[PDB]
Amino acid sequence: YIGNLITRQFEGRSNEIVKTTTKQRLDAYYDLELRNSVMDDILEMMP
Amino acid sequence: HFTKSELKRRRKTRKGDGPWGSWSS
Amino acid sequence: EPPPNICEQCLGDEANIRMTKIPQGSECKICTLPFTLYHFKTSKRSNNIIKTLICVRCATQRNICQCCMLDSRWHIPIQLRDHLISLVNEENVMTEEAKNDMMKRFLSLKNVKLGGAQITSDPSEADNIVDKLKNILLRVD
Amino acid sequence: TTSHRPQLEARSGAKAAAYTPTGIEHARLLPGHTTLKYRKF
Amino acid sequence: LYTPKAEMPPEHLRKIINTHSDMASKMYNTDKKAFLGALKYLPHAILKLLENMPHPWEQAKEVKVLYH
Amino acid sequence: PLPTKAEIQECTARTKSYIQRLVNAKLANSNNRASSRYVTANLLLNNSHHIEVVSKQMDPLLPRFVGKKARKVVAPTENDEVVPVLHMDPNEW
Amino acid sequence: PYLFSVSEDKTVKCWDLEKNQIIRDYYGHLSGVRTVSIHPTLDLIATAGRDSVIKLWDMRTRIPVITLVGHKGPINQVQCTPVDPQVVSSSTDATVRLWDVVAGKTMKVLTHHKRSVRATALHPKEFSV
Amino acid sequence: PRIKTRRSKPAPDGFEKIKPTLTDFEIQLRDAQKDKSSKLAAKSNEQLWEIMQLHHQRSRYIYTLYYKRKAISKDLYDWLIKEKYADKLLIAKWRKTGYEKLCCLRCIQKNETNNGSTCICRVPRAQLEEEARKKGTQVSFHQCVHCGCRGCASTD
Amino acid sequence: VAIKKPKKKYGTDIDYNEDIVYEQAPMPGIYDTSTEDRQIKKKFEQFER
Amino acid sequence: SWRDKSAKVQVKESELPSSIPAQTGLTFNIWYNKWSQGFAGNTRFVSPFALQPQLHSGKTRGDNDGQLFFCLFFAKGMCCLGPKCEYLHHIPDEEDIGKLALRTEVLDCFGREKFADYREDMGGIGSFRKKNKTLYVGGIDGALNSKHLKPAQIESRIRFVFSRLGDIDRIRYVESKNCGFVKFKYQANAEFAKEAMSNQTLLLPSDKEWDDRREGTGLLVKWANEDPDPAAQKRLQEELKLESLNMMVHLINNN
Amino acid sequence: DDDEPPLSYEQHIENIEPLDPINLPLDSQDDEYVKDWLYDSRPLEEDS
Amino acid sequence: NELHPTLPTNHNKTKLLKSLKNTKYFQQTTIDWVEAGLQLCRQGHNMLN
Amino acid sequence: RTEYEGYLKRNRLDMGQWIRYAQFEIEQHDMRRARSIFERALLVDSSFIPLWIRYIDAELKVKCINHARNLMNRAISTLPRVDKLWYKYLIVEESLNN
Ligand SMILES: [Zn+2]
Ligand SMILES: [Zn+2]
Ligand SMILES: [Zn+2]
Ligand SMILES: [Zn+2]
Ligand SMILES: [Zn+2]
Ligand SMILES: [Zn+2]
Repeated sequence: YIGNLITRQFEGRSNEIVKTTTKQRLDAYYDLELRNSVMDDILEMMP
Repeated sequence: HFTKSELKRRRKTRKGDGPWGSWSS
Repeated sequence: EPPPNICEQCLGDEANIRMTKIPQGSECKICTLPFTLYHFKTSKRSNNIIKTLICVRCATQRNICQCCMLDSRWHIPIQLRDHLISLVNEENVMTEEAKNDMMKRFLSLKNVKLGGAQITSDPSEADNIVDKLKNILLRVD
Repeated sequence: TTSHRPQLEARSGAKAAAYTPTGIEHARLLPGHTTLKYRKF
Repeated sequence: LYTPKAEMPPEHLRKIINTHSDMASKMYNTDKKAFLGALKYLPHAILKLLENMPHPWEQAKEVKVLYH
Repeated sequence: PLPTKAEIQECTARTKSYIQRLVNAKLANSNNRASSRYVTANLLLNNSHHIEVVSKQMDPLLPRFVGKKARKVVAPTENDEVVPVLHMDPNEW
Repeated sequence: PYLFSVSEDKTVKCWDLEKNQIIRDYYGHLSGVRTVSIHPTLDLIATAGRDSVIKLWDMRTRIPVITLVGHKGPINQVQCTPVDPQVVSSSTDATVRLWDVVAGKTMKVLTHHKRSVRATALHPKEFSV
Repeated sequence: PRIKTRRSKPAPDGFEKIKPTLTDFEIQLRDAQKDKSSKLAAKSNEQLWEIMQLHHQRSRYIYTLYYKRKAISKDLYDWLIKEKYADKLLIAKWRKTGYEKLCCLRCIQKNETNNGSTCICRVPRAQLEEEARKKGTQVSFHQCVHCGCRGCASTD
Repeated sequence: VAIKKPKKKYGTDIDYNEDIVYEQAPMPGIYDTSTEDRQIKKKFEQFER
Repeated sequence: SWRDKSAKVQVKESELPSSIPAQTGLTFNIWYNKWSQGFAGNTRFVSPFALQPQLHSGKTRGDNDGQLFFCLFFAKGMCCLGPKCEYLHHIPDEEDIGKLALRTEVLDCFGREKFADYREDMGGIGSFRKKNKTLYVGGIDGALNSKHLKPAQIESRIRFVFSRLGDIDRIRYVESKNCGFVKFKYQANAEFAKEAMSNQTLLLPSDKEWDDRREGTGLLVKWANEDPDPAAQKRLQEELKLESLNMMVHLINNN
Repeated sequence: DDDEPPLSYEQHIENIEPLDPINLPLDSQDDEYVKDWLYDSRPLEEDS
Repeated sequence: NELHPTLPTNHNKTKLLKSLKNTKYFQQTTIDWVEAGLQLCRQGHNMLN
Repeated sequence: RTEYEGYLKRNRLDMGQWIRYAQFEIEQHDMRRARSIFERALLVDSSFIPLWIRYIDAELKVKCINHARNLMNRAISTLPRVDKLWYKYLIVEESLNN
């Protein structure tokens, strides 16, 4: 715990933090994946 | 190289006694 | 990571040199990015420590020593080298340097030669430029 | 209001590939199941 | 090549601790970082101190210490 | 033909060596002292100058990598060669 | 005796088939993971998805040792092979890329497809895809 | 020296003859250990050098009493050692050929130097002088960093 | 007197005039451009003067 | 000559100023060593110390150790080590300029690392991309404690205080801006003079306010920008051509 | 007190003679074999 | 505690104090326990402050 | 420039904005900046034919015929199946009686 706190003091905070799929993000992430799939199918069927 | 008597002499030129005796003059 | 570009004049005439290598030991003066720092002394008793002030990438781009930023072949500053090449090529070659931190970082990642580093890195052209510069030298109260 | 937007494209991992990382130690990355299992024959 | 760790006089450590009361001078910039670096090991030092606590039959207790 | 077993073994050994090297680097540079348990000096400069390269004995209380920090970096794109798009080939949409 | 599974929830998981339980989790993809391929001779797994990169993970430590960057869009399928190109990937950018994993660069970019290359399949008896 | 408690045996016969000198050493150490607000790093180091010198001098005094002058009994010497008046490991080095004048143990800890060498203060001054005059420079070594030793080779 | 530059909101906040930010120079081709580069340079200098 | 005597202690160790600056806030921050929770208009102060070349110069340990770099505190007139100093205690001269030649490209005469870019205020160590030999002398008003003085007298005072710090190329006082430009023969002397004159006072013992010398804020000595004067610009181009001619001979000799 | 800075050992503690510890009075005969060393910090450490 | 044992790993390597003692940055001495405790108080106070 | 860069940073896929920013640099007579904008846009989407055509036209309008040639050769090498690029190169060289 303290090693991480002091690391943030000298090195700063990481810029590549990946947020996980928690209960509060489930609907938003589900929507993103659904829309991406629908879009892929439509764009590939269109000329 | 130096002789033992030369070492005794030079050793006695150090300003102060022991390891902390200075060589600066 | 390629070996450091340190010149003979910085290393000195001593028979053998002990060089300390520190990974990520410093921020490059030119590009602000971290690099493997190398520091050494001309002799074990000398009073000064010579450090690589710039990374191998910036040094390679500029064809200069990491410890003194002088040209690795002519051993003169970048500004004078680029002017000397400008006088013979008339192309008016120059090493432009970035001002913004993001641009400094971006520029240091390009696999290119800046200014006169093109001529001086290839020994053929460097010689083929020393010959041409000889013709300039001879000529109310 | 335009702040509410659909995603035009997803953020690429190529951006993070160029970033200089930090030394944070994550709990989930601590040593565990350190030995691999192998099949017979 | 190996030789045991040298026993320093206790006044040497005592003087270091005394001279780090006020770290106003710039010369302490590296020591200040060392202080932050020691914080992650402070629980260990606390354990070592507490486990060596003097028992009721001991008036005083000399302990060997390792100091930065 | 499928690659020969000798060719597969060569590639396997070379790639395994490289991956182990990367894993070792990741574990060795970690701040977790326990990581060190899972990890499996001469340089020639200019004409003939011989350099003895040695690692510094770092102070365990100080940051191990003075230059290490979180930095955002936009990298340039290396347009070294053109990649052709070989695409060889009424109102319902 | 392992099963690897990937989901839109961005996770990559290793299940011990002797216990039917998850034993390892590989964290790192920015978005949904679409495909996984197990290396035929190395204790390594390749995974890719909407973040347009291929991650190669050391099975034991769960470290993404190599990230293959090149695709200009979501990756639909990845295939591991025993020799160079050890990774083959197809993408929405309509290209198939053969990779040199040690160098981390593409050995070859195949651009003949006009549309998203959704599916790939290695031939089991010959070195073709 | 360690504080007197029930663990401490009475000072053996002859302690009162040497005690005034040991008390003077104690007073000097008692003042050197104080916080003196030294602004410069160099002066700060020189103040630790005073402590190392005093510790050496007190041990050297007791060492001279027992091994050279035989002015004190073994019971008193053993008590002085037990009570930390004298450093037994340093005295142990003074008893060895070529270490009769060793400033401190830290200066011979080869494992702690960058090059695996001893401290430069162990080199006989004549060898430094010969090297310097051959090189064409003055002798740049003045005081070592661990203690302010200016040279402690047995010949010097 | 110079015109006030906007205050930086963060350490890496870019000043887009100080350099050609993220410059992507055109890929070299088989045809020589030296004589038209000189002309463009001269025209740019002329316009700015 | 300074080489005939040992350096003199400029300020005794006990007389040095405490490392805690003047209070400008409610709380002293023990990390940054600066006052916090407050604000001030101008934090500068007149230097209580001043270098005296003829009086303070002399040999130090640096001369025997073969030291290359000059003492920063000597330049500021506040070195407490005197003859025991590790750094040189004298005005830089041609012999030392010659020995510094390989390091002066990236280090100033004090051994401090140069930067790629000048500070936005042009202060500090200076850039390694420019062999800048010219100093800007601002803050003349405060350096004179706001004493009304004629332009020629200001120029004469600047010439006196700076000419004693090395060979001068030229000096210009711009009354239109109440600022001065001092160009030195060697860059190391401009660096040394910059540190020596920074925050100093232009008053003299023949002035009324001599006893009030430390009331305001001192001289602001910084690096000079590129001179826009076409007359100077042309001689700068002629110096560049001379330097290139003098370098082509070395290139043809080496190769 | 929260405002009182930690005492300097060498100036305020090192010179004061320590008080008696908790030592139950042992009997000369019933505790003959233990009396001389029971309350030592590391009893019998020097007895080979 | 009896039902759920946690066996120690045989890898005795890299113990903290022995690792630190191997560096030149740590030295050893003998002091009273109360002095060591007061030092730890002052040191921890400096670290947190 | 700060405005245009802000919009392109938040949404790099706005090819129209990329073209407008490049044209803005053309109006500043700074062809090096304009060229850089076009190049960066080609980095985002090299398939957008209007971007290629606009870049080639920008090059020809300032009489930089060799830059335009290098660019038209890149265009046909990148998208050889797009007839518009071949016809552009053909009509340019035919206008020059080549
Ligand atoms: Zn760099
Ligand atoms: Zn060099
Ligand atoms: Zn010694
Ligand atoms: Zn010593
Ligand atoms: Zn020594
Ligand atoms: Zn000095």
